[PDB]
Amino acid sequence: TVPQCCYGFCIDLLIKLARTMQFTYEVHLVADGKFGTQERVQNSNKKEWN
Amino acid sequence: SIGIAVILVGTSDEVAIKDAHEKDDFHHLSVVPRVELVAMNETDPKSIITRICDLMSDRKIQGVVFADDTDQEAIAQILDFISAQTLTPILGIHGGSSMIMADKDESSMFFQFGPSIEQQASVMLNIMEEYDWYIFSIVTTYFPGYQDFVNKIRSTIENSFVGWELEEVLLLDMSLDDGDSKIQNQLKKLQSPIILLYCTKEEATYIFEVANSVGLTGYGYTWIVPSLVAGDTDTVPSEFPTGLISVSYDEWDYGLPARVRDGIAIITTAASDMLSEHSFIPEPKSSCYNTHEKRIYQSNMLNRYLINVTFEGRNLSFSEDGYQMHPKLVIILLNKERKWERVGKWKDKSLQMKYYVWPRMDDHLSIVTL
Amino acid sequence: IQNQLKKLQSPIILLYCTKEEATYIFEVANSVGLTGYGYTWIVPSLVAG
Amino acid sequence: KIVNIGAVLSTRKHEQMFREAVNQANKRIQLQATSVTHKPNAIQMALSVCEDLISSQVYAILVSHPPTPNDHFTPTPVSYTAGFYRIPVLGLTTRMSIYSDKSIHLSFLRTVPPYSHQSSVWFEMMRVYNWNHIILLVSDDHEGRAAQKRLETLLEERESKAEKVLQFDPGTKNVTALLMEARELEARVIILSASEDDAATVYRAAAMLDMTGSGYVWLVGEREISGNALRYAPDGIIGLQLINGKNESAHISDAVGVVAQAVHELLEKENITDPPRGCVGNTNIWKTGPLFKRVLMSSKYADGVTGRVEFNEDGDRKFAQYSIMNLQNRKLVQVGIYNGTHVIPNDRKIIWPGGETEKPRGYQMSTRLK
Repeated sequence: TVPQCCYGFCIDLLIKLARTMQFTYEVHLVADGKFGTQERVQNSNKKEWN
Repeated sequence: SIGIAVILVGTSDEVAIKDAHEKDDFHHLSVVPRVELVAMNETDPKSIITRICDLMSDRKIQGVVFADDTDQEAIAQILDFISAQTLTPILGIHGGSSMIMADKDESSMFFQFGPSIEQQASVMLNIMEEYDWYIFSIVTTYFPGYQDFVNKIRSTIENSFVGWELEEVLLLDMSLDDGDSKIQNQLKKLQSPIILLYCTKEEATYIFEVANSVGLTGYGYTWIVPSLVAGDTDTVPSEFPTGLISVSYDEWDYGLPARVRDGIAIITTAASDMLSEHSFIPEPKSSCYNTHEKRIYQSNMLNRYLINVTFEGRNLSFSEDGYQMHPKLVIILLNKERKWERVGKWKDKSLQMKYYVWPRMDDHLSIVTL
Repeated sequence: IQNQLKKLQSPIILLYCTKEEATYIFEVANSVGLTGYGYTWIVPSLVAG
Repeated sequence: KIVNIGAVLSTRKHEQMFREAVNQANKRIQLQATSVTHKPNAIQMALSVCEDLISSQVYAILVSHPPTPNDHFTPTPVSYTAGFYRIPVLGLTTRMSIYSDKSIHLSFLRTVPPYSHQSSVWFEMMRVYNWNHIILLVSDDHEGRAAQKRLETLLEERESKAEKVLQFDPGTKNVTALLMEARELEARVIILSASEDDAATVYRAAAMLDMTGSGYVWLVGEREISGNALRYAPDGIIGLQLINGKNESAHISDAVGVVAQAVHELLEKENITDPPRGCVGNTNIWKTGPLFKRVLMSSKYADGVTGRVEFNEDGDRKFAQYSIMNLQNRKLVQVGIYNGTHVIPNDRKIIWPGGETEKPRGYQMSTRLK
């Protein structure tokens, strides 16, 4: 993992919410790089989100 | 030169068992285990324990496997207790010792051949999927094993990619006084075409009588029961509905002497492999009285190594709970006359039916298409 | 009669008989159990008297 | 007719006291007294129990705890010996949670509160203290698993999920990983339920990580308070203690009265058969075993010397008394008593962990989010 920069609509809304509610946050991207789906494959007998 | 004993109960072909034991060859393992065929009656469990202690103290006996023609689980429980106390390895070929107990002892060394609670549920689910069934019900008595099996089946069906429809679950208790009216009123709420029952013989008979009194047990009813609901296929209570489907152990095709010889050979091979690898053979004072100080020599290595054995191109590895990994099961069906007929056999999670079209018991028309 | 009465599935049922017959039908319905909440019975003027 | 009773216990002075009590209660159908000592082995104890049952032909056997610290193997032998003939057995000082399932122990009665009630007591204490976030830390064991299941059931009854559950291995030398994983939460109510050996290590690891200061609440049981855990126990810890758990002569009178009531209520039934004296001769199941057990289970006691005596579903003695102790200045003192319905505190003061006189909130507000 390497440090990068982040800005945009979501970052602006996050800053607005942080200034409104006065809390702290640590933004970081997802390693999978995807939204997610329902992994209900019966091969592993387990179901969980990714 | 390990001492292996064999005990029989009731009437049995002792000559065939002796021939099968003598025909065993273990030259590669170099175990050279001796055979000791002893006959015993069904007098009491204390006499059996005394005979087992005498056989163990006779000539460096480190193992014994017995079979009984009865069906009471008390003998199997006493055998498991004796094996846990003496810390000796004991196995059950068939009969009363073949019963699978619910909660086994932690510091015990026992192994039996048979299916588990989850295996029967998996076989039932596979049979239902093969029979194009997509709906079922849950009904069990106040027994803890039935509730555990129902919970396991629910957990297995929850993480299923295919669809499933569960109507409701019934946990009525038949031990209450004058509670038959409430049970009969609650049984009318069932609407699915398939219902699962897991209870004792008397409880199953009472449930069948209640269903017959209700009237929803003739045509649009399908009842599935476990292997413990029937017990004896020769005897029928004449109160169960026709067409009941239940699983059972493969006993008509499996031979008792051949299976006993195979188990003895596998045990001898495992003992030889353990003595060759760990270079430690447990040979303590095989006595009955004053067995508290006999636990100085730990025998956990023999128990840990007995869960991995193979011989004659067969897999006999057990599990952590004391059940076989790949058991032998069969399917039974109810005909017009009171009898049990073999429908299909399952092995290694592979079903094998003897008919492409299931017998339904004018409707059922045949339509041709191109 | 008790077995045939279980085939009823509608929420409303009409009864037209005598007093003793109506009482017997009500007893059979109470024994069956489908007469507490999801049952509606309609009787004529000759059933009460 | 004449019907004798059986028992097996140590401390022959207590045996003579129980014999005198039985002789006094016989004046209230003739009963006799027959008791023996305990052997240093399980097979010898089973043989002695079988000999006593064959000589006396009694229908009930009373078992108590031996002088050993575990006092768990002695109860399994008598139970396994009585299960062969379906003879009921009543326990006096049986507190192990392993002897709870009806599969292992078919006919077994207790006279004290099992470890399953500890979860309900902790839930009641948390509800009285207005708490909603607790952490359940239990070791991998049968009693620990039963307590965790009871706590999960009590939490799901009120529709409240657990904050975080951590399980450890029995006998783990290093437990800092579990403490570090638990210290990364927002809850402050830490519940511990394990053996006295691991309790000292758990308290040491908690004190090393500065997790026993202000704002933390420790809820333990009787097993974590006794033993060598008091040497390294932290101040402000609230534990539990049985009122009449140490005493054994008070419950003996209630057990004898219950046995006499059951024998009086069972002798007035038809098709009654006494226990056969052929312990080594016959191995049949007495038909009067299940009926007598069912009659004794519902035999509610009106009044006794240790409060109301009742029987739960799975053979448990409910309506127990607990003493809420408190470790203040290296001295244990009671502060309240829970009489089943609720716990009424005394006029004494309680000192929470860290020296804070005010009651802690037991919760935190996380300010760093991801």
